[PDB]
Amino acid sequence: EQYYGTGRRKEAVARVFLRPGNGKVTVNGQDFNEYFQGLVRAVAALEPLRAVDALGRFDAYITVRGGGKSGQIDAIKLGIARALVQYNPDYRAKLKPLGFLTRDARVVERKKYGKHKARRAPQYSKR
Amino acid sequence: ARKALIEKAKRTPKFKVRAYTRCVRCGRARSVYRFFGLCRICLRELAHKGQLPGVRKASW
Amino acid sequence: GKGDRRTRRGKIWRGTYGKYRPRK
Amino acid sequence: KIRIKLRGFDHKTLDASAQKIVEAARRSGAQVSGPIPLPTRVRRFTVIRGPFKHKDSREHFELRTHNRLVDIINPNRKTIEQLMTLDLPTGVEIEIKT
Amino acid sequence: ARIAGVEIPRNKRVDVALTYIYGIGKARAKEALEKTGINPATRVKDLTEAEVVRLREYVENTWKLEGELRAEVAANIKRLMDIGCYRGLRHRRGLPVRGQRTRTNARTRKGPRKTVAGKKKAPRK
Amino acid sequence: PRSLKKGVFVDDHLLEKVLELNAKGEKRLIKTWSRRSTIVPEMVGHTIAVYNGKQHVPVYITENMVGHKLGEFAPTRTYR
Amino acid sequence: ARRRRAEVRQLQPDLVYGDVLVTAFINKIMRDGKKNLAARIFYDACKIIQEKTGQEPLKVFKQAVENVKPRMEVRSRRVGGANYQVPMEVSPRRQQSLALRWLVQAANQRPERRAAVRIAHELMDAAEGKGGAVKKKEDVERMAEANRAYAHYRW
RNA sequence: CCGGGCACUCUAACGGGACUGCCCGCGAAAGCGGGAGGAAGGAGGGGACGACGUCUGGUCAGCAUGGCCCUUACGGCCUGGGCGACACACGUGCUACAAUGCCCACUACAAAGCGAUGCCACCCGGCAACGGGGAGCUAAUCGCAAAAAGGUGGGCCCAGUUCGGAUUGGGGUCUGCAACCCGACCCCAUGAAGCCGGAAUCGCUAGUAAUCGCGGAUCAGCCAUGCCGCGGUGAAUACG
Ligand SMILES: [K+]
Ligand SMILES: [K+]
Ligand SMILES: [K+]
Ligand SMILES: [K+]
Ligand SMILES: [K+]
Ligand SMILES: [K+]
Ligand SMILES: [Mg+2]
Ligand SMILES: [Mg+2]
Ligand SMILES: [Mg+2]
Ligand SMILES: [Mg+2]
Ligand SMILES: [Mg+2]
Ligand SMILES: [Mg+2]
Ligand SMILES: [Mg+2]
Ligand SMILES: [Mg+2]
Ligand SMILES: [Mg+2]
Ligand SMILES: [Mg+2]
Ligand SMILES: [Mg+2]
Ligand SMILES: [Mg+2]
Ligand SMILES: [Mg+2]
Ligand SMILES: [Mg+2]
Ligand SMILES: [Mg+2]
Ligand SMILES: [Mg+2]
Ligand SMILES: [Mg+2]
Ligand SMILES: [Mg+2]
Ligand SMILES: [Mg+2]
Ligand SMILES: [Mg+2]
Ligand SMILES: [Mg+2]
Ligand SMILES: [Mg+2]
Ligand SMILES: [Mg+2]
Ligand SMILES: [Zn+2]
Repeated sequence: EQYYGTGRRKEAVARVFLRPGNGKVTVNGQDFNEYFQGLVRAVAALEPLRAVDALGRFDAYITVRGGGKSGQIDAIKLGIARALVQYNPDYRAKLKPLGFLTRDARVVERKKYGKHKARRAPQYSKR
Repeated sequence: ARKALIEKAKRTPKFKVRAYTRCVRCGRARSVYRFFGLCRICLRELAHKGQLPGVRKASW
Repeated sequence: GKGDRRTRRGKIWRGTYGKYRPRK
Repeated sequence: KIRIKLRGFDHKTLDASAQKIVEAARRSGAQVSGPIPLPTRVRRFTVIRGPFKHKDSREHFELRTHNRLVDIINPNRKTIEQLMTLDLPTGVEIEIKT
Repeated sequence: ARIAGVEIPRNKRVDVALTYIYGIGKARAKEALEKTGINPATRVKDLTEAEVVRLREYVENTWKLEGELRAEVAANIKRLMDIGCYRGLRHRRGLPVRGQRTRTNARTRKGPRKTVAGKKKAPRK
Repeated sequence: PRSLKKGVFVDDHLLEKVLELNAKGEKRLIKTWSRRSTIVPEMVGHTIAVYNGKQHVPVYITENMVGHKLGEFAPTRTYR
Repeated sequence: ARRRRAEVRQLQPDLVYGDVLVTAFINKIMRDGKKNLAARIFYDACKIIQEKTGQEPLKVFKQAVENVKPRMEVRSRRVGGANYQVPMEVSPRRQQSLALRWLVQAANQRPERRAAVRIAHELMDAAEGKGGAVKKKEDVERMAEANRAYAHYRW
């Protein structure tokens, strides 16, 4: 009937509901290539399917909010991977290697004082 | 904080403009936060003593 | 660029609005 | 249906004394909208450690205001009893409407 | 073709071209081609003798340009100086005239940098 | 590209003092400490000594000087 | 790297040729982190390698990278008296890093007015033995071998 | 959007979990290498935190304090000027020199913050700054608000230019008793140097550098391109 895995990346949350069908993916209404397109990246978000060999079997209603598109592109990579787990759990044994199930902890490092950008330190002369 | 200068307290400055803030605790003119009435130094000292309610050492 | 007072970026950077950067 | 809002600097002087104005309403009124969180209003103060120059030291200070809701559906005149004047928080402030 | 004063723009957008005119900026250009129904995008060399006229007609009479403007500007500055105005004295010895710091910078108004001898014994760093 | 708005300013110490010198003559010299006051018609002809932060400078006023502030004719800094 | 041996980074294979080497080149072409604009460029240029060649762009690309790889390069080393330019083998990894860095560099030295054209023509010219990059590769190789006299400073 | 419901996102509070426990190898042990499971390992990533001591280090102009000195003035009030001076020299930065670009239009994803004589929706006049009117907001319920880079379309066509916005002329808005000295801002005109920088020299090892914009503190206003923060996009390289 339905399947749903969350998925987050660099402060981006993606709701991914996979439902048997053609394979036409929606995102905040707009078509997949409507919320993206112009972003050579995007194509990768649907890599979870391609790996397990889905695509032609699932449709997908997706919600996306928080951060930036390339981030969203990655949160969605988890949704389509976590929801795809509820479907068949024997899939986890195929996404582990690919790592599509791993949440990407990499985030913006805090801006420290004395510095200009957390690490970028001001320059000096000494003469 | 020279004394003849802590005259600031003057609801009658003559012109709202000349009305500058000062440190409630030291008289310090510069770096006088508004939420406390204190200056940048006093604010740190007291916060350390715990006398500034809620005020805590922020880290993230 | 960001230095041109009479341009979009010019206004963004200078944080203002006007003929060259209308308040919508 | 009484809108309740609990603000404070302590996340226990509220979160806790926010169940007293819920339990003392579970058996005297409706079911209550339970205690509702609400984001915090963190005010930061960044100051220079030393009293003269050395402007690259700083040290940070925050004064975060926590918030709570509650909301008692059905203005139960029987709930107004347990409540009214029976609590223990000293560092709290209440704002409530109908 | 030749418009306002002895100047002649060429082989490139009329708006862009009109820019080579003295008192004509990029705004005055958009307006002239506007209040003269000429497509700004047309390459001057592809203008109608009729358009060139309607264009010349406007610009010529509607704004002060070329020699005319310079004579005015030159005239205003002269006045500032003649009346002992402070803003005038700045012009008197080419120094910033709009409340700008002169300890450093002010090179455009001062021109080439005329270095001299100085005290290097003290770290002027 | 100067400005002031819609209500030109002028200190009344002389605003009326000057006009009074017109009510019965013109007089000679004047001493002000308001280099911030705009110059208006009724001043032309007069001779006001503006303070340059140190002294009172004899500033003769002409028609082509209206609009300018008095300070603009009393230079504060002494250079080379 | 004083303590460790510094492991190498792994890059997500290409969203097209599904090749890592391509992404490497993409990143070298990148600038100010505009990876999108960067990716476009390689692709457009990647197309231009056709309708100019009946061959696949990837085969062209991968062989250009090859002719630009230096097999020897001269490195410094003070030996009491001055510095002796010592020739020596170039590691398999530096070869790649150098090759790609050089392509983007030569490419951007070309006169072609727009990016994709430049990468494209440099890719091509390189593939057949000519072009800025290959020149560099040969000046380097010529540097080494031109200092055979200091070969005994192995290291 | 309303009924509606708290599964999801989220908000904020408690708690779970990682310990070389778990498997092969080396080892006397500690621990090292590798894998499995797992969102995460081996200090997971970033902070707060910086010993005995050193430098007769910095500050008596934050405050405190011994001594010393002035007490119709080394105290005090005020108006004005000065701290904004300019032959020169250095530091830190900003914007650039452009086509991986600039412009115009249209269209899309953020986080953290601030808001009562305060943020100001929406409306009208103005090219605009802004002015008049005025809804909501004790602010996860309204406002600052647009995020920008990005995507789409069109333009420019290699030129000191549709690059770059210095300088100067004119007109005007606004805060404030008052913008000459000495404010920011809009609009017209002007349109400088600059074609990527000698010797020399600085930062950075990953979501970092680089790049993009956003908020705040102080504050009437502002000379912030500064400072303390936020998130978008997102590298190269490390033999040694
Ligand atoms: K430093
Ligand atoms: K730039
Ligand atoms: K110049
Ligand atoms: K940690
Ligand atoms: K000492
Ligand atoms: K350079
Ligand atoms: Mg950043
Ligand atoms: Mg004292
Ligand atoms: Mg003030
Ligand atoms: Mg103050
Ligand atoms: Mg420009
Ligand atoms: Mg612009
Ligand atoms: Mg012109
Ligand atoms: Mg000056
Ligand atoms: Mg062990
Ligand atoms: Mg053993
Ligand atoms: Mg410790
Ligand atoms: Mg000492
Ligand atoms: Mg000293
Ligand atoms: Mg100073
Ligand atoms: Mg510099
Ligand atoms: Mg209008
Ligand atoms: Mg275009
Ligand atoms: Mg130009
Ligand atoms: Mg050029
Ligand atoms: Mg540096
Ligand atoms: Mg401010
Ligand atoms: Mg200034
Ligand atoms: Mg700012
Ligand atoms: Zn104080």
